[PDB]
Amino acid sequence: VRNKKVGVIFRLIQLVVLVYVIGWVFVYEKGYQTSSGLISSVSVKLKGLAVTQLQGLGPQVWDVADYVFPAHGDSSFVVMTNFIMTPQQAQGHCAENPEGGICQDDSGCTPGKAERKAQGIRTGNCVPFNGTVKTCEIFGWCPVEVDDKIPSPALLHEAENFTLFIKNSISFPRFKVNRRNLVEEVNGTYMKKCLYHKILHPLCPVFSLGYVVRESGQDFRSLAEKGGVVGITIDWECDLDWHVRHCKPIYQFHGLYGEKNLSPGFNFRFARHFVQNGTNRRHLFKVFGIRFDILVDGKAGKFDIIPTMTTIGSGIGIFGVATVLCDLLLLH
Amino acid sequence: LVRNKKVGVIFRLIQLVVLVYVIGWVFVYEKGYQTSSGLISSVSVKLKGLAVTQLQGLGPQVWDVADYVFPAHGDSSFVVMTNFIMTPQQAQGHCAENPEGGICQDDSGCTPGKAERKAQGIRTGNCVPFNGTVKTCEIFGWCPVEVDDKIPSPALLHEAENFTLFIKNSISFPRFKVNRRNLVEEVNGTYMKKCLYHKILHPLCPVFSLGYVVRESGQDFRSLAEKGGVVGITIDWECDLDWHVRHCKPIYQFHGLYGEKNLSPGFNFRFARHFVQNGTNRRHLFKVFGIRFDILVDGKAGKFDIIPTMTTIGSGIGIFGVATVLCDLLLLH
Amino acid sequence: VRNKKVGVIFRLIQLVVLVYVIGWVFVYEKGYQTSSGLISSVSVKLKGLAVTQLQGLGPQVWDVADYVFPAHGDSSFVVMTNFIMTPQQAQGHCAENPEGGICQDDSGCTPGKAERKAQGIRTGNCVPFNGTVKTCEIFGWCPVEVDDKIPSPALLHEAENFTLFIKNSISFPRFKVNRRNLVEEVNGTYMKKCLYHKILHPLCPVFSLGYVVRESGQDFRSLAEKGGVVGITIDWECDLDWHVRHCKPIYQFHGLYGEKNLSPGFNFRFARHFVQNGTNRRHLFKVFGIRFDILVDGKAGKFDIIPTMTTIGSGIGIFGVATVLCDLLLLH
Ligand SMILES: Nc1ncnc2c1ncn2[C@@H]1O[C@H](COP(=O)(O)OP(=O)(O)OP(=O)(O)O)[C@@H](O)[C@H]1O
Ligand SMILES: Nc1ncnc2c1ncn2[C@@H]1O[C@H](COP(=O)(O)OP(=O)(O)OP(=O)(O)O)[C@@H](O)[C@H]1O
Ligand SMILES: Nc1ncnc2c1ncn2[C@@H]1O[C@H](COP(=O)(O)OP(=O)(O)OP(=O)(O)O)[C@@H](O)[C@H]1O
Ligand SMILES: Nc1cc(C(F)(F)F)cc(C(F)(F)F)c1
Ligand SMILES: [Ca+2]
Ligand SMILES: [Mg+2]
Ligand SMILES: [Mg+2]
Ligand SMILES: [Mg+2]
Repeated sequence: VRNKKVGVIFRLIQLVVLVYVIGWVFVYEKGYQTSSGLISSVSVKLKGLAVTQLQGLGPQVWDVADYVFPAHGDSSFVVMTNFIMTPQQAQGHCAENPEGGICQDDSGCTPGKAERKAQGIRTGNCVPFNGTVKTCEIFGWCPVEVDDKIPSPALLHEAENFTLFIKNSISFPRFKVNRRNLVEEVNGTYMKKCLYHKILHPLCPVFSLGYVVRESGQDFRSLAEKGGVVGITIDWECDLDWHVRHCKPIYQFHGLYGEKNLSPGFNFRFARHFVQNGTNRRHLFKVFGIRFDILVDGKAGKFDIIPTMTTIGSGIGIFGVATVLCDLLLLH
Repeated sequence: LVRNKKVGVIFRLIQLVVLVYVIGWVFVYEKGYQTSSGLISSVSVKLKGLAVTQLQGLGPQVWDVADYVFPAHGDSSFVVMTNFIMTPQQAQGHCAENPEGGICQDDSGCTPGKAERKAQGIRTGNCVPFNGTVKTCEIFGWCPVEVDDKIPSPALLHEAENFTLFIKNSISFPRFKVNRRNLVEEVNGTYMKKCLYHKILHPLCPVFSLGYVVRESGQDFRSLAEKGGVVGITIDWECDLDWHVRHCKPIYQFHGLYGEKNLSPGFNFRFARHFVQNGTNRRHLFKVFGIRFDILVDGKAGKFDIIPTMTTIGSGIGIFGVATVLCDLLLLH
Repeated sequence: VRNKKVGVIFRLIQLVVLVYVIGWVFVYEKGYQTSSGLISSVSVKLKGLAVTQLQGLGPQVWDVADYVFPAHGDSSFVVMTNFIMTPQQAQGHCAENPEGGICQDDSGCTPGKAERKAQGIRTGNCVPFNGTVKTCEIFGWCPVEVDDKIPSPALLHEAENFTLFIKNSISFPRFKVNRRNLVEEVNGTYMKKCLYHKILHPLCPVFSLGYVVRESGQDFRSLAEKGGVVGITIDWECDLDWHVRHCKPIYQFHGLYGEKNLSPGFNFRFARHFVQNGTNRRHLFKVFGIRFDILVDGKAGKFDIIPTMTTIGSGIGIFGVATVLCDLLLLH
């Protein structure tokens, strides 16, 4: 390389490369710290109550143990928003649902079980389901669940006021640091009366379900009418070089949905088996509820000698490479 | 200094090859001009089917969607009932324990307390004969102790290979703010009315046959349902957002998570349905051997961006210079 | 650059760079092995029994299907350690909990529902909860749960003898290799009588809950009194270049806890609905239990030729770069 008093033409390039190395690779990219993931655990608590007046059954009270189907508290929990109830289900021959099939004569139906959407073992006769249409007689739960009529006004429409408390405990084992979403800032008197907000209360662990649904980008009424999916993501990007107080979680609410023309909403059927008058019966509930999925992911970085030395060596190497490259480009 | 005296194309061809490699595998193949991110996915599983099991002494039992589905709400890890051992009318009262726990001919042999390993009840101290042949120790617990020695070889819920499964997978890339569902624009309502998933015939069908899934996982459905098994369905969403969003389609892959059948074969678990009958708190115990289906979704997106393109061009120029210098030094020794 | 009897000054640097390439880059970092992840499935089985004598209810036997709420078997499961029981809950008008509010006269309470911690629809009257304090009349579960007195002696304190058998089946699909925690070493007679230990029995699949809690860094009594979270991480770092017998899992126990002054432990509520004497009743249970979450992650490495050639090429390149750099640094 010719050095006939080139001047600052390459001396400035050297300084620029050095500044870039010491700023972006070392400080910006946090190259002087080792990073590790966390082990996380989420507990959910839904405080609320819903009094639903249902024709033929009277008032029904839904408490924390009622709308919460897991009833133990985990990441993927579902809060009841609407339900279709078919009680007093006993095992006996009965007329099947009109959606399964319509046979005016008993010769039309065949003894056996349907391959698609099996509702029961067909006896072989067609018993009129009502005065208009006739269905085939099958053995199974006698009161069939007719989901054709879905309640337009949400029965558990108060779910937008059911307070959701999320206790997220994370632990970095590489540095042996255990933290919880209940930061030192948050305390008892705060949790006595507080609601989470993006800017007002960014650390409140009490998330209003309505507020969460609104932040996810969905209307609470239309979603509760049929069902939906909301994902709460808890990030724990922190720097352990500072005090532990400066580490705070970040909550982000996403809405997982799709086209409302094909299978709109989230619905599932469950049963409550019991024994009444010496007979084994059950109450079938087809519930459309919102599925809240909690995903916690974070990373902690602490100062370490080996990564710092490795980054310094790589920076010196790339500085030399860039100097040689710029010299060759200037000299062509 | 590098000697340059009519070297020829010996190094020019090397430079051209390096430039092609930079503009190719580095840029086009590895998608160096696109930024990538993961998705937030949620799975909803719905089982459609019904099983009529004729049990001696209990009559016909109808297992519907709310019966074989134990979570009953829909989770990535869900178990479908395939066989069960039923013990009804369990009430709290002193009774003879299981012969597997312990055999004592005389009451002095048993000691009052609780067994340290595989505890079945608080030992009363007396040995009440479980039957005419063997004598077990009296313990205070559920009087009809469950005897799982005889597992039904013909699967009670053997019709599980025809039960349909609908999986609704909702993914969302927040970096690009794009939401997608496994129900692609191609899959329509009339299609979903009558459809079964297949590898080549129906690669986008969201309706899976449990028997077909078990066959694709690499296991026989009968032997699995007899004792239990684990099937993992992986949903991939590798897509490129540079094209139209319609071209983004999920990929379903089935795996069988099994082990040596000589030590603890299958998946079994005991659950109890409690109730009140005749003013007494009783329960029905079920030891169910079922298939555990674990739904795992993993995917990544890609969208054009300026900064990745610039840094890839920079790295390409940097390595093109280094490779040229290295080839020149190797040629000149 | 200048090459005139430079000596071994740069030859030693070249040799060191070559050793670094053929060593840490190739041997240590497994540059000749491609890596693949696994699909995992955890199955838990609890064995044990604990009779909890409760005043007014008699002996209560708790079996595997009782304290294990995820009876279907799940990685994230809760084991009942203490419970507050309120039996025979029927829907009707009753006095609310004194924690909600105290109104001496009926005019003090207002008809409707509470916004925070709703216990029931207020009827507008104040019926005395007892002889001392007076609360507002609400419609709901008549036996309101009074969780003020938490039993200091843990009812299910025998949870430290509840043997936990974990079956973790993993599969690497890229290499199509299936593995299970029941390794070839662990035989039937071994599983007949063994307890897991860090050094003594590092392969026994029977984990004692008390031992796990002790290894997590928490006392079992104080934790079971109010609840806790213990996470079991099962790693499967293996090298498929050797025989599959050498691949053994690694179990680690972490304790995910926080400040005990604000929301201590893990607690939830559930109910058992039934029909007695023609009336729909339930038994409410507020359970303080330990939450066990099983997280499984691993990596399998198999010899491949493409990563080997890539690492060889990168090593030759960085060796040439380091040679040029050291020569330029020596010649200034
Ligand atoms: N497991 C399944 N097997 C086959 N088809 C299914 C299954 N689950 C859903 N479907 C079909 O997809 C439609 C929409 O699915 P979705 O989960 O929204 O149920 P739905 O509309 O409430 O109907 P249903 O009450 O019959 O479950 C169903 O009406 C049915 O035609
Ligand atoms: N938590 C546990 N503590 C001790 N032994 C256990 C535990 N879980 C399973 N085992 C033992 O593992 C072996 C196989 O259990 P597996 O569940 O595969 O079969 P099983 O016949 O259903 O067992 P069991 O009748 O004891 O429930 C048996 O010896 C069983 O006692
Ligand atoms: N979803 C929620 N909405 C409002 N406050 C809540 C919620 N979950 C918990 N809290 C409050 O957090 C504090 C401690 O919560 P924790 O989960 O330990 O319940 P707790 O102390 O057993 O009380 P409770 O029996 O009322 O649930 C209490 O003040 C409690 O009322
Ligand atoms: N085994 C298990 C359990 C849950 C839970 F229901 F127990 F929380 C969730 C999951 C998830 F799908 F999230 F991975 C897995
Ligand atoms: Ca009952
Ligand atoms: Mg329908
Ligand atoms: Mg047994
Ligand atoms: Mg309270």
